[PDB]
Amino acid sequence: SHRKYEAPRHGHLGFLPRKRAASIRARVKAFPKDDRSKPVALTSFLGYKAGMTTIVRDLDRPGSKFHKREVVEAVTVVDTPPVVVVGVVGYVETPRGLRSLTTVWAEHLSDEVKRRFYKNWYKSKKKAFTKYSAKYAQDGAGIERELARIKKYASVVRVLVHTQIRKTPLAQKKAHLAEIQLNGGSISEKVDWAREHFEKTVAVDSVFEQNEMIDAIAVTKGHGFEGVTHRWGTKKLPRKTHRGLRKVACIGAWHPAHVMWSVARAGQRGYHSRTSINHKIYRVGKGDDEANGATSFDRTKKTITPMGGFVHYGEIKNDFIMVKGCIPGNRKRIVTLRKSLYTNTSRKALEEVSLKWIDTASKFGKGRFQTPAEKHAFMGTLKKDL
Amino acid sequence: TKFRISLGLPVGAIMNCADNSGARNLYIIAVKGSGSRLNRLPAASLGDMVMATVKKGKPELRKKVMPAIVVRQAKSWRRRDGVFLYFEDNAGVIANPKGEMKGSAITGPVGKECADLWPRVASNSGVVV
Amino acid sequence: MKVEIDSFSGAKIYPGRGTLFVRGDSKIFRFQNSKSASLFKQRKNPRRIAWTVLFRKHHKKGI
RNA sequence: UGUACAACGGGGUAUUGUAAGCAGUAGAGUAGCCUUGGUUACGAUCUGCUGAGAUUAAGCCUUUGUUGUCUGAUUUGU
RNA sequence: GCAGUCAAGCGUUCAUAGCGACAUUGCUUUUUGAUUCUUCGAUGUCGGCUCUUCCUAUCAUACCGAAGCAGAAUUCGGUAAGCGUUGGAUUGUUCACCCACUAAUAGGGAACGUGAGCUGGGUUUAGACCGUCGUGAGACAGGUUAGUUUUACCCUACUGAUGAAUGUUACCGCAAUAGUAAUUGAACUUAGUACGAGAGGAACAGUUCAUUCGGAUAAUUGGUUUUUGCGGCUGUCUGAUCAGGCAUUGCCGCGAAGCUACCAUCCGCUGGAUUAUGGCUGAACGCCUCUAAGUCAGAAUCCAUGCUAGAACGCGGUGAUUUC
RNA sequence: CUCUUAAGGUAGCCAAAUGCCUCGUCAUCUAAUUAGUGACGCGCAUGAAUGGAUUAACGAGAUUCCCACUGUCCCUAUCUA
RNA sequence: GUGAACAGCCUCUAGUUGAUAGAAUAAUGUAGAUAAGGGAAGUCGGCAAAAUAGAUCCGUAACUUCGGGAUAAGGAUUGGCUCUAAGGGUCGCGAUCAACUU
RNA sequence: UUCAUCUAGACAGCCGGACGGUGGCCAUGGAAGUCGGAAUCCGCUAAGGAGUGUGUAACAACUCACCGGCCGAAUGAACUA
Ligand SMILES: [K+]
Ligand SMILES: [K+]
Ligand SMILES: [K+]
Ligand SMILES: [Mg+2]
Ligand SMILES: [Mg+2]
Ligand SMILES: [Mg+2]
Ligand SMILES: [Mg+2]
Ligand SMILES: [Mg+2]
Ligand SMILES: [Mg+2]
Ligand SMILES: [Mg+2]
Ligand SMILES: [Mg+2]
Ligand SMILES: [Mg+2]
Ligand SMILES: [Mg+2]
Ligand SMILES: [Mg+2]
Ligand SMILES: [Mg+2]
Ligand SMILES: [Mg+2]
Ligand SMILES: [Mg+2]
Ligand SMILES: [Mg+2]
Ligand SMILES: [Mg+2]
Ligand SMILES: [Mg+2]
Ligand SMILES: [Mg+2]
Ligand SMILES: [Mg+2]
Ligand SMILES: [Mg+2]
Ligand SMILES: [Mg+2]
Ligand SMILES: [Mg+2]
Ligand SMILES: [Mg+2]
Ligand SMILES: [Mg+2]
Ligand SMILES: [Mg+2]
Ligand SMILES: [Mg+2]
Ligand SMILES: [Mg+2]
Ligand SMILES: [Mg+2]
Ligand SMILES: [Mg+2]
Ligand SMILES: [Mg+2]
Ligand SMILES: [Mg+2]
Ligand SMILES: [Mg+2]
Ligand SMILES: [Mg+2]
Ligand SMILES: [Mg+2]
Ligand SMILES: [Mg+2]
Ligand SMILES: [Mg+2]
Ligand SMILES: [Mg+2]
Ligand SMILES: [Mg+2]
Ligand SMILES: [Mg+2]
Ligand SMILES: [Mg+2]
Ligand SMILES: [Mg+2]
Repeated sequence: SHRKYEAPRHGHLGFLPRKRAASIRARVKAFPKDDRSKPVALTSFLGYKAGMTTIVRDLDRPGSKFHKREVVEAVTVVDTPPVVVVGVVGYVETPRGLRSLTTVWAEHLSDEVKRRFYKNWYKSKKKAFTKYSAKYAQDGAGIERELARIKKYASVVRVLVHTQIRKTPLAQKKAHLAEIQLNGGSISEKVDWAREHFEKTVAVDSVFEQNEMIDAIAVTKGHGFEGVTHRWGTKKLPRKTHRGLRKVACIGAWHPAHVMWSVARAGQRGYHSRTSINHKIYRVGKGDDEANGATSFDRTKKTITPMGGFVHYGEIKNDFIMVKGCIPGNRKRIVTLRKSLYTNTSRKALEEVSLKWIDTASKFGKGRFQTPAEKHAFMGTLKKDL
Repeated sequence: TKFRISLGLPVGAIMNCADNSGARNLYIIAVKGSGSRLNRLPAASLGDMVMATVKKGKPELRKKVMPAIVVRQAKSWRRRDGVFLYFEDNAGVIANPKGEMKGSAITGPVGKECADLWPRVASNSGVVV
Repeated sequence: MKVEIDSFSGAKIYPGRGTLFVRGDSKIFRFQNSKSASLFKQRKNPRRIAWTVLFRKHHKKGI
């Protein structure tokens, strides 16, 4: 008989299976549609989630109860040092989909990216790309032949880039290598851009700008095996329930005489690939710019790094992307920031945000001070120093 | 007309009557504008219009359903300027379905969101947040 | 943006931090954190709580 | 055999809330003593040194310091 | 229970806007019967809770046709199951009834779904009371009170998790197939406008929010405390002090980290093809006709975009491939 | 006045752990009450040691309401062994 | 020792240190806890839990078989320290001795 | 299948007319072939109905039946399965 009281199902069947992602770096499964009139540019970027903080800004939203008023907003900081271009892949269209025709690599690959090709780097003889780099012996005839093939074919061009983890506080030391689609016309010009940028760095400001809507693609934080109550949000069973209450009472009707795929079951929670869209960039800050965390309203000469450092991450010393709100993945995780797949004109996008103040109080507690100078000014002289 | 406020007054909550209508408290029996979800209690927040009964107060006010407006919450809610705030108690005022107050004065402070939402409450208010 | 003052401890409250309590008499109290909020709710005297600016002013600390 | 890693140590951050010890013409008083205008003993507590002391990565940040570590086993061929 | 046909009449006049007698044709198996085919070496007997899915005879939402459609409200009907369809008082209850919110509080199925999922209030052993009946033992589809709810470690299914074999190993990818998701309201404005004598009183576009749901996330706020981190306190023990033990985490305040909450914050895409329907041209049928050929637009529909998984017997590109 | 087999339900009590109809009717309690309580009583089928009515105190008995209280719930979260 | 106490908690004498262990810290459990705002809306039903709690002082209703109800209900206080007062024995007002309770 | 129309021009379309007496009488508040009531009057007739309807307070006026012109051979109705 019927359910006797209607209620929406628990969870989204489109995010199935709730299994562990096959990689710690979530795949970009779609790049922006290519507009072959614009200049050649990366469609995405690689960064590392540093942490969260809060900003204050005046809201520019006519008709709102908070128009021209100050609002406090959570922001996520993504450490984004320049990525190194080390390769270029050509993709030909086939009746079976896109197929990589060939890949041309840079002549010199740094140990950062060479470590990606090894499970035991320290005891290896580090032979990776040693025979390939000889293809640049005298004139690079083989390299130019492969690039000519990419131009003659390969309706889609993607560059191979890798992060510079040595510039992050992470202990990993093994770089993240990814394909980023080159948008901007003239497949020939895409290949020329890739070849010229071989062994060269691309900074995050050449890809993203202030107020832009971007998408964050990352593997969520892992939580291991989870019961249905927190994995799917099902109702806790009553206290009187024998055999436990963090369960789904009826996992199926008599017929079909099978548990169905749509029934909440205990299993892995977290560590899933997610692609969350429409996160507005609030800052495109630069590592070389001391007073990274300053605004035109604050002027306090401070970097984005909170007092004591980003908890479990470290200090931001590179270029960084501050997006509004939160993004999937935990701190220290590699994230991919990609340009929006559509042209959003909604007055939520297209809003020009100007930060008034960025919180740099310690996130290791109820941080009361923005700067060590401010802590000294409030507390006066202490016994050890100050 | 008002941003989301943390719901602090589920059905069955008794708040103090802040007006001078002769009611001493309001017993929430319903919340206007509330949605539906299995097992979920309708819950009021500051500025909400509720259906209530007077449990203690004038007998001509008791034993009947009447509209009321929550003017103090006591459950912490976050304003858009980042301020988490709360009152010392939960309090509402008796009104008609149009938002006009039955009484003519408010005792205690009134939430700014409720004051913006209901002008008659604002007109009869004293301190606003 | 404006920095408020903790009504119990005197600490600077930056936007979003702590809580705001509206007493029945319409008096507004600002707390930078749950520690000062809890001491206030416990009715402790800031002049007796030794790390507060009120205690330090009363005991001539820092000047 | 290194912008290497680790164990400690240092610094930052953070939590608590002012350590032990010493001292005081502080202390409700009580008891003694005599140069009866002060002394001795006891005394919760108070005050100062002292936002001190303690703890702080175990899934915090950092490190020009100290000490140490860095070739064991198995398997894989178109 | 639901739906047709005819059309005497109702509907001021008018059978068919909406209804509809006398008749009559059906469908359904969410009623109750009828039967006794299966089960009596046992298929766990009410209801509820929980949860998934399906049906459409659609309550709401989308788009429409009709009206005894001026507006508003409403009624009849079409495509439509994409999406939602509630909080409570009484009762074991299904049912019922009322309060109230709501866009709406539609009807159903899945062994009258669901007891090795619960619960056990009822029913349905044994105790007991009553009333009626009985000479009595006892009876009552009458009332009342108390009354053990057992087992999964197997197989499959489901959820997640490894994994031999493809020369080895490594990295970057493709995408068959499978899944898929957003939802609904309000306020402002349009506008006191269209419409209307008046009373009343819209809608498209725009704006700001909210509901229900979903996916994350922890800057902030709140919760959590074996950080047994700091402090406080009792009782006792270590001769006193200092510093500690024990009190099954002794208790209290605070408490970082981590986890976490519509109790917190963020985010939730745009193209095509269609349905009903309204049309174009246009014969059939020298006229007419949205239809027959051809064709335009068009729904919360569908398929894509997008999002998740990646075939462990689908595929590609690329690095290095063992001196002894 | 009778007749069935003697009498013909008195005092009380009640939709009561006894009332089918029945969720009786009225009042009250609630926003709303098949619950509770107070009434009513041609009471299917109440009733006098098959004891009737009432009763202070008592009760791991059955039941309703209220104050306090709370994770029973809204709506779950976290910690220890 | 605390305490009214053969209660609970700690200790002396005596006895024991025996329960298969090691490593991790997923879900679901069993046992023990906490929780913003609301406060029984959950449920057959407040089941479970919470709240209360010792002692001193104040105050205590209906009803009643006059015995109770009664710890009704409802209030306040409680540590530590330094003091004050009162409460005894024996010997011949004095001398001396002595223990706790208020 | 049956009944009809039809080169002595069938149905459709287009075009032209569609009268005189007579705006007939009766009246309708106002009817003028037609809200309307009886007769569907005679003549000229190819045809023209006191009109077929519309329109207008009525009108003025249209419009159709009807008749002609064109057209060229098929057409209409009721039934059966
Ligand atoms: K049987
Ligand atoms: K926390
Ligand atoms: K101790
Ligand atoms: Mg349903
Ligand atoms: Mg969640
Ligand atoms: Mg049980
Ligand atoms: Mg923090
Ligand atoms: Mg429920
Ligand atoms: Mg906290
Ligand atoms: Mg037979
Ligand atoms: Mg058998
Ligand atoms: Mg069996
Ligand atoms: Mg079975
Ligand atoms: Mg249908
Ligand atoms: Mg069944
Ligand atoms: Mg079963
Ligand atoms: Mg069972
Ligand atoms: Mg059952
Ligand atoms: Mg039972
Ligand atoms: Mg029995
Ligand atoms: Mg008998
Ligand atoms: Mg604790
Ligand atoms: Mg011991
Ligand atoms: Mg201890
Ligand atoms: Mg046409
Ligand atoms: Mg066609
Ligand atoms: Mg595969
Ligand atoms: Mg009688
Ligand atoms: Mg009776
Ligand atoms: Mg009664
Ligand atoms: Mg009740
Ligand atoms: Mg007798
Ligand atoms: Mg009897
Ligand atoms: Mg007894
Ligand atoms: Mg004693
Ligand atoms: Mg609580
Ligand atoms: Mg509380
Ligand atoms: Mg309460
Ligand atoms: Mg209830
Ligand atoms: Mg209920
Ligand atoms: Mg009940
Ligand atoms: Mg209990
Ligand atoms: Mg008492
Ligand atoms: Mg009593």
